[PDB]
Amino acid sequence: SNIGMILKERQDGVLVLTLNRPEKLNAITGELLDALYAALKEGEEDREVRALLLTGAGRAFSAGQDLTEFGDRKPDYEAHLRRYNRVVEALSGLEKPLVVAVNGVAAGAGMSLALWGDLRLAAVGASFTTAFVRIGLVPDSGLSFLLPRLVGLAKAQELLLLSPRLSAEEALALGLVHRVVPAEKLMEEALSLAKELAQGPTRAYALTKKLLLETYRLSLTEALALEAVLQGQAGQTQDHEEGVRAFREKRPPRFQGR
Amino acid sequence: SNIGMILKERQDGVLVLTLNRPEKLNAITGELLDALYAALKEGEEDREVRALLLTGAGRAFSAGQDLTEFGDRKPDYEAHLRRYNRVVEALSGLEKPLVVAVNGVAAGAGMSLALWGDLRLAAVGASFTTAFVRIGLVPDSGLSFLLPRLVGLAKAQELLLLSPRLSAEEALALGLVHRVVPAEKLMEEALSLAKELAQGPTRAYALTKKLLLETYRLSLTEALALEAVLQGQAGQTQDHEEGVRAFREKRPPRFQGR
Amino acid sequence: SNIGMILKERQDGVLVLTLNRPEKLNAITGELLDALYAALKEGEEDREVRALLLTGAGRAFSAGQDLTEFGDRKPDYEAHLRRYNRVVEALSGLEKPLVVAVNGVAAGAGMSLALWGDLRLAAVGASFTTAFVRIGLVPDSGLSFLLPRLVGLAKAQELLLLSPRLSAEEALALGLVHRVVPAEKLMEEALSLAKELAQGPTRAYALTKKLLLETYRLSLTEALALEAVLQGQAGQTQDHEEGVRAFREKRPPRFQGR
Repeated sequence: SNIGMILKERQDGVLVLTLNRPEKLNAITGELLDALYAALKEGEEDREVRALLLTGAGRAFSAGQDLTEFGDRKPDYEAHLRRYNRVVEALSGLEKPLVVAVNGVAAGAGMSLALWGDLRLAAVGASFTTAFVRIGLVPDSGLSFLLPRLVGLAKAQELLLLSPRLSAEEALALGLVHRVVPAEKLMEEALSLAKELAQGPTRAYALTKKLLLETYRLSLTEALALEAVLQGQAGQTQDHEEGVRAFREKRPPRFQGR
Repeated sequence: SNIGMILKERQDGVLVLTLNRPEKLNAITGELLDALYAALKEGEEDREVRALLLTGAGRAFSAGQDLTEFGDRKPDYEAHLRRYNRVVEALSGLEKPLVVAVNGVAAGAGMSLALWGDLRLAAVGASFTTAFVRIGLVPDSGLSFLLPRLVGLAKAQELLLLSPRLSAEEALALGLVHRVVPAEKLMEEALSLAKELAQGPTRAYALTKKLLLETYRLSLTEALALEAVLQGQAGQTQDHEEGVRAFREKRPPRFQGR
Repeated sequence: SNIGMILKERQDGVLVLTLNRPEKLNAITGELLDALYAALKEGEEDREVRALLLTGAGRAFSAGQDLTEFGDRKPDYEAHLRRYNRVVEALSGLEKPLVVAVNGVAAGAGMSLALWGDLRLAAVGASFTTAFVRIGLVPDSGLSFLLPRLVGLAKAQELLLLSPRLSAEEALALGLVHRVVPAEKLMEEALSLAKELAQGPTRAYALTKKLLLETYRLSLTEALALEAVLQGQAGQTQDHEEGVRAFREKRPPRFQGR
C-alpha cells in the first residue's frame, strides 16, 4: 500500500504513475484524486520529467468511483464533482505528453481517466465499460466531452446508453486506444513510447494539446487566431531552432523541451 | 388512414409511433409535423411510457418533404422551418429514450428524422439519401447538425454534396444505424430493444442525452460544470439509490424512471 | 515557371489551379499564398467558373512551408499567420465547390491546404504527414480545426503528436481523402468529378459548406435557425425551381448556379 494510492517512479525522462488500490480494483476516491492531482502537478513542475505514463496495479486499470465514499445520506454529486473536477482540468491541460497503459478493466470514471491519455495502449484482456448508466448516473469526469470526440456521436450513444463491455480489440477499432499489446509486454511498450515522447519537443506537444482541446467549440476564424498565437510561441522555442537545423542537415533533432 | 398521419399504440412501457402516409412514402407536411409533435408531447407526459419507437408504414420510412405543400408562389423556407423547427427541438430534448426502426427509404427530412433516434435499426433493403442537393437545397431539420457528428466531416461532405443512396449495410458501417436486421424481424427487434430501454433508468437516459446534445460546443470547463449539475440531479433519483443497492447485491436493478 | 507559382487554366466550368514550384516540392511562401488567394478570388468572381480543382506540379502536392522564407532572426509566426490566414479563410468560405487532387507528398501546411478540398482524391503513391511536430511546431493553416473533424480526435492525436507518414490507402481509410486512383488517372478522375460539380446547384453547394463549417460550435437551436435562414436563400434560387420541376418529371435537373 502507499498513502494516497498513487505510486510514483521516474525512469529517465518519464514519471510513471500507478493507481494503487488493487484490492478494490483501483476504485476512485477523493483521497486518491487529491494524490493524483499532486503527482500530476509534481511531474509538470519537475524539469527532469518530459513525459508521464499512467497505469493501474493489479488486475484493473480502475473500476471507477468507490460507492462506499458516500454515506447513506442523499448524495450531493454536484458538490463532489465541483470539488474534484480540478483533477480532470489538470489532466486536460498537462503541459507534457501523457501515455496511458490500460492493464485491465476501465469502468465509469476509470474509463474517463484512461481516455485522457494523449496516446493510449491496452493489454489483451483489458476492457472498457462506461458503467454509469447501470447505477442510474450520467457520464462524468469528462467522459461526456471525450467520448463523442474520440469515437463519434453514434458510438458514444450506444456505449453510454447501453453500457456494453468492450474488449481491447473493440476499443482499438473505435479509437478508445491506439495500440493493443500482450499483457506481459504492455508496460515495456508503453514505457518505450513514453521515453520516445520524453525526447520530443515538449512545448510543441503541450501547445498542440491546447489546440485539440478547444478545436470543436471554435469558429474557423477563432481557431486560425489561436493557431497564430501558439505557433508564435512554438517558433520562439530553442527546440524549433534545433528542429530547423536538424531538417536542413537531414539528421535526428535533439530536443530539450524548451 | 388516420387524421394527422401519426399512428400511436402503447405496448407495455413503449409508445410506438408510425408515420402513416404510405401512398406518398410518408412524405412530410406541416400537418404531419404538428401530429408528430403532439404524439411526442403525449408520450413524454404519459407516466406509463418509458420509451418511444418511431417507424414508417408501407415501403418507406419517409421520402422527406412533400413538395406539393407549397404553392407555385416563391417559397419562404425560412418562415416554414422557423415554424416547424420546434418538432426537431422536441425530438432533440425528449426526456425518454427513442428507438428508430428504418423500414425503407429515408430521404431528405425523412433521413433527418430517422437520425434523431438515440438507437437506430434498419431493415435489410432500407436506404438513406440526403437528397436536398438534388433539388438545389441545403440540409435542414437538423441534418447539418447531426450528420457530421454521426459520421464525421469527411463522410458528411460526400453524403451531402453528392447525395449517394446508401444501403442499410453502408449506413451501419458509417454509424447512421446501430444494427441491420431482416425486414420481417425489424419491428420485433426494435420493439424488444425499446422494451429493454423502457425498464432502464429513464432519468439517466434523459440527462445523458442532454450532455451529448451540448458536448461539441462546450469548453472542457463548461462540460465539467454541466456534468456536475446533471450528475447532482441523477444522484437524487430513486433509481440511483436502487442502482447502488443492485450493484452491491450483484443482481439486476429494478428501475422506475424517477 | 510562372510568376506567383499558381498555374491557372479553365476547362469548361472548372478553374484548375496547380501549385508550381516543383523544384522545391511546391513549398509554401507568402508570395505563393498571395497568388493562391488571387486565383481563388478570380475563380469565385468568374461567372464562367462553377467549380475549382487544386493540384500540385511535379512529384509533390506540397511539402509545406519553405523554411528559407524566414531570416536567421527570431521568427514571428504570429504575425506571419495573422497576415496569411486570410488564404485559409478564402478556402473555407469559397462559394463554389473545390476538388483537391493529391498527386504526391502533402506535408505540414501542404497537408492543411489539401484537406480544405470539399472532395479529395489521392494518387496511389501520394502521402500525408502532419510534419509540424518534427520541427517543434504546432499544426497551423487550419489543420488543428480540420483534422479532428475529418478523422476524429483519437486519430488526430496520433497523427499530430507522432507525425507518421500515411499512404494514400491509409488516408482513404481515415477520411483524409474520398478516393484513391492510379497516378496516371488522378487528373482525369479529379477533372471528371469537378466537371460534374460544375453542372450542379452551385448555391446549394456554397450554403451547405457554410453549415458544415459552423456545425460543431453551434447549439442545436442555433443550427436550426441557420438552416432556416440558408434554406430560405436556397429556396429563392432559380436552381431550386428547376430542381423541383426535374424531380416531378423524373429527369435530370439543368442547374445554372443561381
